[PDB]
Amino acid sequence: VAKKYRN
Amino acid sequence: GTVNWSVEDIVKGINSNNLESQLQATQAARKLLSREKQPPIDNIIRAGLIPKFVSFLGKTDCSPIQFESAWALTNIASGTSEQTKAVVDGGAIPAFISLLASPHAHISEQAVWALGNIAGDGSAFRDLVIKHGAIDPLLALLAVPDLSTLACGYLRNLTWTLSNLCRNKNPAPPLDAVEQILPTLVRLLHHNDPEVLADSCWAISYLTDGPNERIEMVVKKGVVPQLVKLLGATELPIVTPALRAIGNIVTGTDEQTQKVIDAGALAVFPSLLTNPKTNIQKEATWTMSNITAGRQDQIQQVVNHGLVPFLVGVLSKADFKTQKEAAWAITNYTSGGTVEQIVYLVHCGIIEPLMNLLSAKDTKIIQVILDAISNIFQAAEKLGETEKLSIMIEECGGLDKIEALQRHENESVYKASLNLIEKYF
Repeated sequence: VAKKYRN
Repeated sequence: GTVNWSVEDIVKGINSNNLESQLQATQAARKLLSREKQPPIDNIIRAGLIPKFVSFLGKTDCSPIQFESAWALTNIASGTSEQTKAVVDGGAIPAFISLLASPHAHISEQAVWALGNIAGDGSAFRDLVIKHGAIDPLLALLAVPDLSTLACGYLRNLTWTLSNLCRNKNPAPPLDAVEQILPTLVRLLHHNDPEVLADSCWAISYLTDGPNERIEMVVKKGVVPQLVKLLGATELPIVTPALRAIGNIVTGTDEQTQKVIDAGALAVFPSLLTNPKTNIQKEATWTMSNITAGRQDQIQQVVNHGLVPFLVGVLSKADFKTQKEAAWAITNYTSGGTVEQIVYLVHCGIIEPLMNLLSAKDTKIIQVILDAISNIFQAAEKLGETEKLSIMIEECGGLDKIEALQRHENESVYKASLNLIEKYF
């Protein structure tokens, strides 16, 4: 994945 | 307190004249935007919040609101291109770059993360982050005597962001940025954490996905032996990018390929060509095809390492895409190899599975295999052994297949067949 969401 | 607010309440708090009220509302926004499902990113964009988050990044006097707003924007920037674009359009890039210097580790880490999502969107945003001067302060965060003293999550985020600065093509990253980044990446590639290693290998794989000059700039750094070593790792998330990088390198010149062989790579191929992960066998076989496309002394090394029986194995039985790579590896070996290397191939049993694959509905692989057979017939000629081979092809039912192919759609295909048919059959 090029982008990462912070949970 | 800040759990489950509506957007309208968040808007109300952010517009109040009260920094604490703005801080609580921003944190509420950060909470909406970090929930497990369907975060309301577009609703937050439409309420006009991005410009307020961005100016809160600049509140040096209130570090908690810098953090909340950075985290909110990171998550917006993590979504579609249009969503990342809205973050950028709000001026986030220079504001995040200024947070890289924050004395608060959790805040510069959030800025690193945000910049990775931005650069990760594609080449234009990546290069815009680089123009805004992101690389120097990113690299200063890693300028320590020993990477082991950095918090683990923090180093992982830096590594992943640097790899997004290395990623994508059309165009590839500016040559000077790549030169600036590379010594730090080489250092990360010797670090002991598996996620740092995986992402360092991915960055190296992007940098070697290009013309020979790009490959050379990586190979000149001396990383090939470390890559071959990671090629042996037990962690699949490290093996996959290590092998992609090694595969990219062997599409370069024969001298670049020789560095991969000199480093011991071939000794890992027996396991890679039998790896239970389909994608690893496929890319190992692709890698082999770009080595059998090399010089005769490189083909010889594939032979000496016992790898021809492994090619015969993948041709005999593998996922179809791996088999197509094996067919390529064989056609390459046969156009470049000596007569004796070609004779060896037949003695390892290449003929029967080559022929079995003539029944595939893929015109390319059929073309590739007839080229190979023609090559092998050419070798047999020099030995006056064409008849021995014709029979071998007969007995395993290859003749039937070639005949049929005369009646095939494609031009090379039915053309290639009639020639062998009329030349040796």
